[PDB]
Amino acid sequence: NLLRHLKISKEQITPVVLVVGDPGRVDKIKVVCDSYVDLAYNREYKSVECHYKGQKFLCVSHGVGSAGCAVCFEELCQNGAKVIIRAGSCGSLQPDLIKRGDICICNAAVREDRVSHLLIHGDFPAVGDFDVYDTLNKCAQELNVPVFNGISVSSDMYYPNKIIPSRLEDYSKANAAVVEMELATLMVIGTLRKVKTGGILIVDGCPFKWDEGDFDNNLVPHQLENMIKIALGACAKLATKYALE
Amino acid sequence: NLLRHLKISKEQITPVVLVVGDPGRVDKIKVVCDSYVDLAYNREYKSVECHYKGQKFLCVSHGVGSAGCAVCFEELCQNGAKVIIRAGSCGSLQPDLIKRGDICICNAAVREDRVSHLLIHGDFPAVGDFDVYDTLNKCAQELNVPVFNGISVSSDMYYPNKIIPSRLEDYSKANAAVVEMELATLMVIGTLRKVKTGGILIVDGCPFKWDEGDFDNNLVPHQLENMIKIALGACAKLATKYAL
Amino acid sequence: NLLRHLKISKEQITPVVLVVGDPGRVDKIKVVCDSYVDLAYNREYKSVECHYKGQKFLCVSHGVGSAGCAVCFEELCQNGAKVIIRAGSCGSLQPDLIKRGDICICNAAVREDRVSHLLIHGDFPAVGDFDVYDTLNKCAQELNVPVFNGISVSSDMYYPNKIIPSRLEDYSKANAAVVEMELATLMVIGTLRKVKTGGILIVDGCPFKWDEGDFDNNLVPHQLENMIKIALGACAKLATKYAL
Amino acid sequence: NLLRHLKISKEQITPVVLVVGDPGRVDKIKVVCDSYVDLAYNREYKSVECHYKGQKFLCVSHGVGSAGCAVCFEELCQNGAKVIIRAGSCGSLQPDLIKRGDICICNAAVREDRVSHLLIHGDFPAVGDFDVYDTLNKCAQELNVPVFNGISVSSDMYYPNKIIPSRLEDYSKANAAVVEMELATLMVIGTLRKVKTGGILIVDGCPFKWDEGDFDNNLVPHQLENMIKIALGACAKLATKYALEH
Amino acid sequence: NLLRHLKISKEQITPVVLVVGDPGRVDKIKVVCDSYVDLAYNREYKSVECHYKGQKFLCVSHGVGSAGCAVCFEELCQNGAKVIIRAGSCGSLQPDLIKRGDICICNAAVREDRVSHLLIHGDFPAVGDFDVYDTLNKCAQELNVPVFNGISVSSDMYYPNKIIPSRLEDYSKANAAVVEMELATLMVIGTLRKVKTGGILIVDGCPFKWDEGDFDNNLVPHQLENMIKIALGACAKLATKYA
Amino acid sequence: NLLRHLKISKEQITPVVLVVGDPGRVDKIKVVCDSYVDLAYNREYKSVECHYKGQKFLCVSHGVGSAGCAVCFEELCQNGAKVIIRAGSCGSLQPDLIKRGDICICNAAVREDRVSHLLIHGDFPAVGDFDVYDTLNKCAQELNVPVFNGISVSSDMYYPNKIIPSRLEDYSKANAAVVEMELATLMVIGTLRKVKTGGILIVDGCPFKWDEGDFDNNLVPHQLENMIKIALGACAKLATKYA
Ligand code: HPA
Ligand code: HPA
Ligand code: HPA
Ligand code: HPA
Ligand code: HPA
Ligand code: HPA
Ligand SMILES: OC[C@H]1OC[C@H](O)[C@@H]1O
Ligand SMILES: OC[C@H]1OC[C@H](O)[C@@H]1O
Ligand SMILES: OC[C@H]1OC[C@H](O)[C@@H]1O
Ligand SMILES: OC[C@H]1OC[C@H](O)[C@@H]1O
Ligand SMILES: OC[C@H]1OC[C@H](O)[C@@H]1O
Ligand SMILES: OC[C@H]1OC[C@H](O)[C@@H]1O
Ligand code: NA
Ligand code: NA
Ligand code: NA
Ligand code: NA
Ligand code: NA
Repeated sequence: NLLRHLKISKEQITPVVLVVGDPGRVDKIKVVCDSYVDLAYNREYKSVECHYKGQKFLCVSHGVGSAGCAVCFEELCQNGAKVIIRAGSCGSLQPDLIKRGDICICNAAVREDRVSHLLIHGDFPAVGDFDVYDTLNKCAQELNVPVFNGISVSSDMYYPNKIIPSRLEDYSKANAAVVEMELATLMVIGTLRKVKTGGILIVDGCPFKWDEGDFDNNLVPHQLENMIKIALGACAKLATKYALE
Repeated sequence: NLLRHLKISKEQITPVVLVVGDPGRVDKIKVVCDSYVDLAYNREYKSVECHYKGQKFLCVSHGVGSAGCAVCFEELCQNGAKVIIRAGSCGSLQPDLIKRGDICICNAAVREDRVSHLLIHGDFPAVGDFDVYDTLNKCAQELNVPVFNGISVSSDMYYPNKIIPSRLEDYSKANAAVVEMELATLMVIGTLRKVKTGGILIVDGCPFKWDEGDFDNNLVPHQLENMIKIALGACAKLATKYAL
Repeated sequence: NLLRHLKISKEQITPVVLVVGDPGRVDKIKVVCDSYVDLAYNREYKSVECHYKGQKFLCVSHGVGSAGCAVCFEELCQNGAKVIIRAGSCGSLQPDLIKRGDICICNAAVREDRVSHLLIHGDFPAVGDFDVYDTLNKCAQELNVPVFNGISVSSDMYYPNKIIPSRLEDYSKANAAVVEMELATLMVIGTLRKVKTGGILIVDGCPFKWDEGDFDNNLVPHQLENMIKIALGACAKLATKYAL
Repeated sequence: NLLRHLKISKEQITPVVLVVGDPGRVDKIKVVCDSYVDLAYNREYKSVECHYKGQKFLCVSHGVGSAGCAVCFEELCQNGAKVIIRAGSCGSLQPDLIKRGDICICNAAVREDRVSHLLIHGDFPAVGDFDVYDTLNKCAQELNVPVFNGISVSSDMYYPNKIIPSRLEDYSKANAAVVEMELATLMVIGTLRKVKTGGILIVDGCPFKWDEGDFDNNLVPHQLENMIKIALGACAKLATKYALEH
Repeated sequence: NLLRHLKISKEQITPVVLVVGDPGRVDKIKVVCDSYVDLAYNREYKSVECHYKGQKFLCVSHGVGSAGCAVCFEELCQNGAKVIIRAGSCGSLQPDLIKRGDICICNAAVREDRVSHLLIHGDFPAVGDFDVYDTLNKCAQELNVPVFNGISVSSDMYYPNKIIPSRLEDYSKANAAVVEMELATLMVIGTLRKVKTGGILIVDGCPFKWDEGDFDNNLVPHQLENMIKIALGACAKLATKYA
Repeated sequence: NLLRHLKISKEQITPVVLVVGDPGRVDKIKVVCDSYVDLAYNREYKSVECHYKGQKFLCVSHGVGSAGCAVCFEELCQNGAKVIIRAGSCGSLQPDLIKRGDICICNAAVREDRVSHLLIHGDFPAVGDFDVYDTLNKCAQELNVPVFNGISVSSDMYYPNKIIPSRLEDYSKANAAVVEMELATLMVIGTLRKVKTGGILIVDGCPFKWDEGDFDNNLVPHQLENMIKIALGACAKLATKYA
């Protein structure tokens, strides 16, 4: 009957799903929609059916971190999701360019997790569906919201120690735009499961300058509003695209 | 100023913390206590002050999976936690011996995560603290609750695919007792940060037999009760041992 | 001072470059163009300035294999190249769907090389530029040439042995579309060097069926013609997009 | 047939076994016992039956290094040993706290070998039996011998070069107490073969300070005596527990 | 009928083969032989039958880089080659000792490729055949050409970046003599296929000093002539030693 | 003062050293010599000064296994050894060809240890000195003792479990000849410390057929004698060169 961790049935899963880390953000999103229906809330996983621009799609929280989000993503992908967009927060790895409150839309990720490696060899790319990427970009443009594009570092380590150096500076040099914790895992599971994925992120600080105070847990309100509008617009567009085809 | 994810202050961190994966379990635990004070609930991290046998210790949810729980464990360990017990659920890797509803107290874990390896070389052991392990066993004995002891596989993969073999059969052959998702990460962070750690776990099925229906999300009620009484008793003892 | 292997000057590098494995193919491609100027031919590296649709871009061969093509790509990327499209041949990993003579436009690749790992950690993705991918797709559509899209396995091993199993079946299960030898190396070097990359590939057989005679390195004529038309259209278009 | 390297029979293997690296230490241990029976001495592997406090248990040398000790431990574990305590020497990784002559009882180890990795994936822990650990600690207490506790780094490299940096400072930062060469291997083999293991070690120097002469393989004699008494007492105690239960 | 990349038949393969990176070099070697017969040229793989001192052996180019040369080497080893000598160019990893133009004959190599690892575990050595090494050395002394001997680093990376350190300095400290791109791949494939291998290399610069001019794409002409004389003489001796 | 583990002084170390695993073999060897002087016996490390064919060289035991032998080898290489030959026992990886009692002379090895990896990256070859190899082979030929040549797998695992597959069958398919536990470690330390190394090994069984009784660690006496004569002759011949 009910999925094991989402506690919703196969029949409640829609072709398009918006995922977010923070079950709090699901509440912020659902009020922006035309209407919504709360489906379930188990553990970190809160599921709401959204109605927006004539379309029906779930918004589901995935929790912090790749192993816990993989549980969510597998239950979605194995039970009928066709398109999953992650809308999340991130740190800037290009502090001269990308600042707090800026928005980045990402087409690929660094697999600095474990779960993707337990599913497929490390040489395999974490890459999004490029039409989902294009839809996110197009929606930002339609909405007159400037955005960055680039690779996300998805790292399982949020707090580094002083023993093993963090790879973040290496990846900055390699031109990764941003760092968060879940996108690579989504992308790999999606590819493996024939599910189209993408990622849009809001910057909350720069991990190179956390000792300087370059962090705020409270996201820039109008920029957060803009990201949700872009993410919802893209989900509705991909839902109408899916429904036609 | 509050911890970034826990959203409690450093002053609110007690020497002993009981951690669980499911925020819903915090409510089940806190009502077993003599009294409790709700502190915060942010993301999947719910924090309550428990009072039990005259002692005071936090109960905090850490969510599913090693990277998410590491955020919780670092915030506790960097801000004054001295002892942390994980009370969680697990699958049996020894189905002939360890059955649904049984309880395992674990002394060490397999580091099938990523974050511990981002903190220290993979050769380093995920090992719990002796006194914690011993207190858990002694409490089970006093409560007359049979338990197993053994190594946990802490794996970031809950749902395997058909491409890369799961290592679970290998580790069963190596005499690992159970599997869950967080314990190795706790142990390694605790060793690195000089925090004493331990784990007690309730069996909810067997991953080798999920296709036969050997799984139930609803934990055997009396055994969950016993596990909680053991964990709370050990937390209270360790809180007085710490004073001492 | 000439580039060490290409034997052309920095001054001769154009923003857009079309790369191919076979120096013989550079000569097939140039005659399709409006006009051309031969620049150099050293080792496997043949360089020709192409004129097409009022645009100017190099076509340069890179030889067989990741280490040799990296020398080519580094010399291009460090001396003024801004967009590099690889037009190559490949095997199908999905023989029921993708057949000899079909064309695949690839957005990402498996890094089964060494040189990319000597440049950046394994976890980093081999991923192409969206604009380049989109332009290649749009030109195929404008020419009414059907194409597949997907991930290529870029493997340094063409001939497997009987000791260490090939990962090709694993990657087929993982939904990789095709296999060749250079594309992951191109994509990683491009990302590190801020150069936009992409790949278009023609199927010459299926490695799973070589023992059945499912192979022919005489590429299907009208299909090779189609792929060259799309690649040249995309280069010309991207040359003007760069100018803007 | 005799065991290939120990050259004793399966029938001579006792439930409890004390192992040491140095065959010479088997000579210092045995004369401490009530009585002993010299069994065999083949290659670096010297085996004696010890009789101490009413109990009977082998003492066996395992040689220097993880691959050589694995041969010994496999022959013991595959032929009836149920408890193996290693009593060894080690270097300090915490020179401000742990000094030459001090004794450390360890309950897990860093797997800086190869043979354990040829037997099980690297993520698997090298961990001791915590009853064995507790018995060693309790014996140290009864004898009024202060001890340290913590993780040993078990490294196959004794003499580092200037090319690949040693991981020893890393592991010092990670709170590993001491370094030696065999304990991880014993622990992993014991876990795989259902044999309870533990480790007690005497400090002979600090590897960070070898260039300053912080080393002497002449072990502090009164502390070596103490370590032997703790190890023998723990073996005898575990032997009785074994016999009562079995 | 024809090998996929070399486009020669099995019947055209001689027991001894000289391999070189550059197809241009096959043309330069062949004209130096007593006579020759061009066989094939496809992609970067050019195949010519050489006749020298009464013996015959192919000279075949393998291209730049391990994956490209493995295609060539597999085709030779699986179709009847019995002895393969690589003659090539290299950088010095010992610049106080081994200079531009110097000649190094190598008995083993560092496996800094991927293809050898896709064939056999990384712990397996890249090692050449003794007789081949000894024959090379003996021809060198015969012709009174000083040579060095040691290990080559065969690295898939010619141009390092500033993110992941090159291991070349480590391998210099480890006493590797020189660096090039193909020899370890030849050695491993040879061992796996029961084919006897070896390497002779001429130094064209030092990768530690490229940023100060220690490089020249013109190989010292007379030292190069000497290297090739050594290589051809050895191929002839081995074609008889094999015989 | 004394070497930590060998318990001899640097002054006692000769240019050429013969190493064996078993201290009992040192006692066996020394009595074949013209004369000897017992120097030290500490732990597994027994040191004797041998006098054979007018030459002087140590014979020292290194114990079982790579980590223990590395301690012996570093002490030798860091205090004056120039040439080290290992004379050991091994299992056959090619049981149709190489049988109990056969002798193999080896010139490279699989690095299935840890200590070599803690000293240099895994891609680096474990390779013997080719002059030492040649000296061993020539000594065998002139004593009319047939020998095999090839790669040894040096594996830290003697007793495999049923969880992780042994790589031995893979290495047999890769044409490795025999398996033992120390040679790769010797070769790597020697290359790093500029010491010339080599290995001669007598087969005591086949690990693929241990469950059929294909083992006896009583080495074939006449064959052990032959190996010792070969190793001793090579040590002397190499010792005349030091100067
Ligand atoms: O800076 C960060 N690092 C990792 N994850 C994040 N999510 C928001 N900011 C960050
Ligand atoms: O079977 C399991 N596997 C991983 N985590 C778990 N938590 C409860 N059961 C399990
Ligand atoms: O099948 C193939 N495998 C690898 N490279 C290729 N290039 C064309 N076809 C192939
Ligand atoms: O300092 C040491 N290092 C490694 N092993 C040891 N055994 C005793 N001391 C040491
Ligand atoms: O310096 C070099 N590095 C790599 N390959 C080479 N081939 C000639 N010189 C070199
Ligand atoms: O069969 C063997 N395996 C490993 N080491 C050995 N030493 C002698 N025989 C063997
Ligand atoms: O605060 C950490 C969280 O924000 C972004 C990141 O991906 C993680 O879930
Ligand atoms: O259902 C999975 C959860 O239960 C136990 C495991 O550790 C994880 O948090
Ligand atoms: O035949 C192998 C060649 O064709 C395509 C492949 O990428 C390589 O260059
Ligand atoms: O000298 C080093 C030896 O002593 C302790 C170490 O474990 C090794 O056996
Ligand atoms: O310059 C690069 C080429 O020369 C030697 C090297 O092996 C490569 O093939
Ligand atoms: O019996 C094992 C011993 O013999 C040869 C091997 O290398 C080891 O020292
Ligand atoms: Na989580
Ligand atoms: Na050419
Ligand atoms: Na090439
Ligand atoms: Na891109
Ligand atoms: Na030993």
